[PDB]
Amino acid sequence: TISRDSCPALRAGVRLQHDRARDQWVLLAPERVVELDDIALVVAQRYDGTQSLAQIAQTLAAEFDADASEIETDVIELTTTLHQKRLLRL
Amino acid sequence: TISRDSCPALRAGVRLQHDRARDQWVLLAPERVVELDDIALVVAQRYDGTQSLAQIAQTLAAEFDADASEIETDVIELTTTLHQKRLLRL
Repeated sequence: TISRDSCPALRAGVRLQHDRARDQWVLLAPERVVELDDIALVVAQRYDGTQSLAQIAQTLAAEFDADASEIETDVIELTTTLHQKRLLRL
Repeated sequence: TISRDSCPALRAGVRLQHDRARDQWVLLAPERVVELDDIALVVAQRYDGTQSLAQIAQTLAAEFDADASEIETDVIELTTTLHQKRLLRL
């Protein structure tokens, strides 16, 4: 966590900018790349802000003749990672 | 938190891309803008991956003839927010 003992540095590509037109200063964060492999590729495509992870897992497990409990764990794990990376709307 | 009941959607600008050259699929996250105002502007400039938040607060409070306890709270609050946004290296 962040405490008084933290010694931060801005990450690479994160730069300070004076947005004169809007009379404000901002930090510009660079575009990011997140690798998706195998089933994660399908899950990312299946997100639609409606279906739940449970539904997504049930659908995929049935489509791939895979175990639903296992797929649900994988779907939740992936979503947690993508959520941590600020890539999702819940 | 993320559970089986979550119904995610990819955020705007987050798109799926087939990086054929690297034989992988990825999610491309768009550049982001984070507003910094008043003392937060100075704090962001003071980060150097060496000085601690305690040191940064002590320095700034002395420079601005402000109360150090108050400034330390503000510095920690800001850093926590920037850390949550994945903008810092600790």
